[PDB]
Amino acid sequence: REVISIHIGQAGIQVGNACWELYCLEHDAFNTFFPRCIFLDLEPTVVDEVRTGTYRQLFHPEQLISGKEDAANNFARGHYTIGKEIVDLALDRIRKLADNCTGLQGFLVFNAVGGGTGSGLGSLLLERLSVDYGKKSKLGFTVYPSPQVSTAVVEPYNSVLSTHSLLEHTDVAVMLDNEAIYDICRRSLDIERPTYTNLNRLIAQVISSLTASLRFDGALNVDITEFQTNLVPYPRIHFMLSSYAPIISAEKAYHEQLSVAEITNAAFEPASMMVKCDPRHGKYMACCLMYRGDVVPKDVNASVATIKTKRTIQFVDWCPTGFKCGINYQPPTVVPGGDLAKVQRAVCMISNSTAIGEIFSRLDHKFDLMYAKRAFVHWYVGEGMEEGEFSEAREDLAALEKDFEEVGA
Amino acid sequence: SEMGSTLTTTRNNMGGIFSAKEQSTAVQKRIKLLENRLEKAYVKYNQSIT
Amino acid sequence: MREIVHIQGGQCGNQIGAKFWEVVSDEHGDSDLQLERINVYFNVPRAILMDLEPGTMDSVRSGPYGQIFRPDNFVFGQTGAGNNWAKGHYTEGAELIDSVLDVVRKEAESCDCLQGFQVCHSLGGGTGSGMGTLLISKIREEYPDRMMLTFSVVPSPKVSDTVVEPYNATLSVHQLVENADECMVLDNEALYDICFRTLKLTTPTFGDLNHLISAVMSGITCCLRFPGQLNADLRKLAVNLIPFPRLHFFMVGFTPLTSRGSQQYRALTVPELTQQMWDAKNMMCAADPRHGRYLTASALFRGRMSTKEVDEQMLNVQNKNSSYFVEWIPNNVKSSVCDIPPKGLKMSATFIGNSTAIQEMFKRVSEQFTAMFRRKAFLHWYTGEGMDEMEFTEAESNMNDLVSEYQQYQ
Amino acid sequence: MREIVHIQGGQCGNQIGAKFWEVVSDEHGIDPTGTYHGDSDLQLERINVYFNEATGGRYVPRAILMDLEPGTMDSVRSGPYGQIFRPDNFVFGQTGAGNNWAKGHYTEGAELIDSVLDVVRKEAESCDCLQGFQVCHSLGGGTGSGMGTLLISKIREEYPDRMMLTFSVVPSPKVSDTVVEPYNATLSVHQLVENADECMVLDNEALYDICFRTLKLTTPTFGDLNHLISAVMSGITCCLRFPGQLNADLRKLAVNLIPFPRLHFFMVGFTPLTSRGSQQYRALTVPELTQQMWDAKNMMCAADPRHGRYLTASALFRGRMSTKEVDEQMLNVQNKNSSYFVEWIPNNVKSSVCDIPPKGLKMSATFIGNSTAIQEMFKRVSEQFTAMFRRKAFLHWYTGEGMDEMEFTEAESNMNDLVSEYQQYQ
Amino acid sequence: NVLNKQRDDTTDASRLTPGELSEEQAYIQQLQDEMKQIDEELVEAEAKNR
Ligand SMILES: Nc1nc2c(ncn2[C@@H]2O[C@H](COP(=O)(O)OP(=O)(O)OP(=O)(O)O)[C@@H](O)[C@H]2O)c(=O)[nH]1
Ligand SMILES: Nc1nc2c(ncn2[C@@H]2O[C@H](COP(=O)(O)OP(=O)(O)O)[C@@H](O)[C@H]2O)c(=O)[nH]1
Ligand SMILES: Nc1nc2c(ncn2[C@@H]2O[C@H](COP(=O)(O)OP(=O)(O)O)[C@@H](O)[C@H]2O)c(=O)[nH]1
Ligand SMILES: [Mg+2]
Repeated sequence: REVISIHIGQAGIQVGNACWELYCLEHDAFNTFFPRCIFLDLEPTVVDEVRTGTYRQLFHPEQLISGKEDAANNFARGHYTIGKEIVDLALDRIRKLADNCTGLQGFLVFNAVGGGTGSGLGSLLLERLSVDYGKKSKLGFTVYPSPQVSTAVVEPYNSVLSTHSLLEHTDVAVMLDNEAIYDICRRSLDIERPTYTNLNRLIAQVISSLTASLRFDGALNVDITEFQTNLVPYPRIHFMLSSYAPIISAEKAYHEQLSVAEITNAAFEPASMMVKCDPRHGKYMACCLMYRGDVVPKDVNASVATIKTKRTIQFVDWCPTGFKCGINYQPPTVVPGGDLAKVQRAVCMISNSTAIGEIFSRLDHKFDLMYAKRAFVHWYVGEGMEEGEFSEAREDLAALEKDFEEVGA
Repeated sequence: SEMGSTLTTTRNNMGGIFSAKEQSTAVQKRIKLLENRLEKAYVKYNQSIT
Repeated sequence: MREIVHIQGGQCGNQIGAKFWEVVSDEHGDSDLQLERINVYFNVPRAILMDLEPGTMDSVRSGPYGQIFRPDNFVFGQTGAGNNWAKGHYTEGAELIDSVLDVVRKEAESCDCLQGFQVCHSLGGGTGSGMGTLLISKIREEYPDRMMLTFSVVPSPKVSDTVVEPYNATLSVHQLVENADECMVLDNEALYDICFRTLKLTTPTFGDLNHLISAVMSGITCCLRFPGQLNADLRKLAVNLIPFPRLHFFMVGFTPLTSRGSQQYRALTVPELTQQMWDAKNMMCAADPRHGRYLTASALFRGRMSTKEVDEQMLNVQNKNSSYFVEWIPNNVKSSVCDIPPKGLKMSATFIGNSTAIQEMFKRVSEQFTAMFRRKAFLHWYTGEGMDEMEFTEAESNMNDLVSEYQQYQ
Repeated sequence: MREIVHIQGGQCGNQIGAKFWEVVSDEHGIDPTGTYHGDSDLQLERINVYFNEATGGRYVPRAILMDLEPGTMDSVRSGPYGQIFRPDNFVFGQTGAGNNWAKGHYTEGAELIDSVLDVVRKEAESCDCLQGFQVCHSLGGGTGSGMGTLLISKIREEYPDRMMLTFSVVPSPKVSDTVVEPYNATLSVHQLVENADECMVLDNEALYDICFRTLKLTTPTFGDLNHLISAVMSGITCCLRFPGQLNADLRKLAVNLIPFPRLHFFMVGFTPLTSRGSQQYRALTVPELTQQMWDAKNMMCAADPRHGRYLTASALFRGRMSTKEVDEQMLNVQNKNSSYFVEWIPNNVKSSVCDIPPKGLKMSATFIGNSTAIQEMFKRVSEQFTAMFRRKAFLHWYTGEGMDEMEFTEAESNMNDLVSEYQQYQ
Repeated sequence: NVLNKQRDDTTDASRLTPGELSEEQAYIQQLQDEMKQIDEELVEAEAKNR
């Protein structure tokens, strides 16, 4: 059993540069990863940093795909003009990666929707993967732009135009912001001046905690097909809040008494979500709890009972059994230079609720304001688009808002 | 200011944070006690019958 | 001579059965009485492991008593169910069950006179419940005149592992009510509560629960493997406990169960076994029997005991609690005695009670099922695989008329 | 044969009973690990009154420990003969009463006594023919007074045709540990007058003066007081465990000693009690035993019977003795001091003999006198209770928990009619 | 921003307020009735025995 990982863009392969560092440091159990990867980007600067880095010999030279020139924060450019010449080479490699494989669980894609490469050719890669395989799962861990913290200007245009394909192509989509992670590193990790490297290190922790069930034998294992049923009650509602516990420094960890009861609680407070949204406004549709390390089924069982009996958070009226647990034996590993201390046990929670319906509504106004005056539209239209797909992507998010409001009732 | 006042009066009206769980757990335990008592009374009656 | 073949399905079934073959192998070993009655479980054990995830099979060969199974009996898929009953019953079963039927037929015809088959599985998972369910159906149409046992764990809202537990439980019981001869209903809530109260464990991992279920399974088939003052095989108990052909869901208890701190402070007598046996806090199901009546009851005893004490004690427990038993059946209790105790004890006991309080669980699940099925949550992962809408309606109907006949006879 | 279960409540009850099971086990020859090592057959034939053979010579005491604090229970299993009790018999709360009788009778009682009753019910049906129940508790504490009180009331409603003993220490103004002692005493006794079959009045003053003058001890810790109380309790039940020339069970003494149904509070003494300087200089005769027995200072209650008259009196003698000496001694001590005995009952003293002494002594005795002087204690606490209640001091933990004003008025009224009916029958 | 923070806290406080449990109070009431029925049932049976 193996699962291969695709990384797109400046954000994608930097996340991968930390994720693969953790995989090699963690390791027959290796068979699911050893790498079965592909980096691809339009700007050669970040890929060729890997080609000369410490992991020169680790990656086969062909694997590291690199175009000639960047899409430059332009969804249309990275989806219609420049994507068309590189995407064919990428997926015609990924095929022979799958032919190397025999028991493919799925693919997992890493991209940020704000940019052009992460968004544009992300969706383009996804569309040819869906028509080629269809049944095989493709987990997409995307990075959406934050409400108030922002680096680009045209990112609302990109985020809406990317989402229109992220609905019906990916199977399980995990949101991740930058402000929420910045807040996590500021609050729990007490790092007052964080950079992208620290963000990517703890993103890898989440990925590792949800594939450790395939790699190592636990008391209750869970495959990628399991998330497919247990968390998405409707074919078009797959957008997951993420959380992790205990995110804790090296000194505080020894002082505190980490156990199963309190980390099940800590994984539920909005002070520890990976996406800037308040689930107090929403109702939980389903929850999924990956437990790693020193876990007996009793205290995880007792912990979900206390959550259900609390009234600070509510569930939908549909699910009395609104949980999916999972226990694995091997504890989480640490990276030298990393900030997370060694813990006997950790919890990665992936939920689904209606709080996500707020982020789309928040997104709508920013896109709406700019589009009404036709700001920046001339860049995308001359690239090959029209006014049709702007308006039609707009009404797709309008439908999604009504959808969440209907299901939440 | 008006919202703050409503917050304080609602805060006093909940009767504390831990209040809801105690009242809930007390009535549940009360359910168990009546069930236990009912069994012993049944036993006496059926013993009397024989 | 009389034969019981073993089938283990799913992760739950495999780990329970591994502990089960540990205790039976240890039971059959000084005494020559142990050698005369090993054909019932041996030829290597007469077992068939069956799953879809290789981790469970590797986990079986890793642990001790894992090198005694015949590798040909490891009939086994590769893709996995994913807690999808439709996958466990329509897609993945369709190519693995043919193989299991080959090996089961070889293990059945290897012996002379079958007594029955013995299946251990779950009702919440997909590859355990669904495939084992389809397996049971294939077995019933080929061998109709043979016995059948299914130790099935039922999910509770208090022990809620997965989200689609009701969708699987309701469908699974829809097949059990026609296929299996009788079933012994188990659950994890009662098991965890038993290890808290009576056993007083602080860290009850699955090894302990599986050890408890194993003691029950060893206890029900002791009469075949050992001589007794009053013998009762599987067919004898079935006719004494089942008044109507669809009323065959039982609750189980095992005795004696005491914490290791109090093992030497207690006495071991038949009155002392009966007080703990009829204790409502000692059932291994979350169905309080004092919420209804008993149709019938059975107690299987092991050890050198005076039969008079057995009969007079059972008469006492029927006279004292006279409201909890059915009226149109006097002397509701069947009893049996075997002379060989389990290893480490002097005198043991096994209780099987067919009560009408079990209708609480079936009704207790239907409201969760109706909650989800009203607005069609999680339905497409079952529908798009081959199931249609009328299957859930049929499953719901059988749940409703089942609790009605318990309510009727109650 | 006839069986008595043991119930210990609160800190005072738990520690009293710990020394009790040690002394009893020594009498029957059971080592602290719980196995039999005796020699005579007379020890093995009557251990069913207090123990149950478990498996392979394991004899466990038929006792139930019950309180509200973990410190007492842990202090039981720590000391020797602490490993003999069955751990299931440790019915046990966690929060505590805090010397608040309402918390012991209305707040915390409602969640523990049901559990206590399950263990007590199991110990009653574990035996065949109950002789009675045996409860050791205090009257000034909360968890001993209130908890044990409600237990006594419920038990008498379940098994009414069975005997019942309550060994209770009472508070006195000179030995005053708690501040709300009168509130606890008068309400507790108000329940004992209508529930208990017969009660044995104890108090700490008498225990202190016994260890001062008679025993002549220098550092009398609570272990010695509990040692004294245990000898008396073993004496009241020696008739059930050993044969003798004149046996007297619990029912025989109660029906013979209690002339009127509400007047069942007794004064106790024990003989012999001698210091190590005089244990050599003494003799062991029935008259020597009798005068030290009927002595005023030797009463194990601080209520001098010579301030009043005796209604009935009882003697339980242990050891090889001649019954003529028994009967003639009771007749002589009644003829010289003729005014101290009630008149409209001739032969106010019942006596019995058992042929097995306590280990280490040649001949002992135990006195149980139902005198009329006990009304002093009821007035001594009644006036303190009325003094406090007429200004409602310390009342809000009582009235805020569930009591009303009429309960205290009921307590005074029942208090006042009992001291008035003692005054009539004297 | 501070108004929204305060408003969420009020909504949380209103959610926490203990609410009467209808499905459980009626159970308690029904249990007491059966208990009282058995007491009167018991006294007639004791009369029969004498
Ligand atoms: N978490 C995380 N996010 C990143 C990182 N680098 C870039 N991003 C996000 O990526 C978004 C912009 O896309 P980029 O990845 O930088 O660039 P791109 O996606 O390759 O698109 P082009 O600039 O056209 O090549 C920004 O909003 C950042 O939030 C990173 O190292 N870690
Ligand atoms: N007693 C016991 N129960 C188990 C064990 N393993 C799993 N379970 C129960 O099985 C249910 C999940 O079964 P599952 O693994 O999905 O079955 P499968 O997927 O069909 O093989 C849960 O409710 C668990 O409580 C075990 O070793 N012992
Ligand atoms: N004989 C004896 N009396 C004690 C002992 N400990 C406390 N007491 C008495 O108990 C009274 C206080 O009662 P308390 O121990 O608080 O009772 P409880 O709280 O209900 O268990 C005091 O008047 C003491 O004289 C002891 O070890 N031996
Ligand atoms: Mg870029």
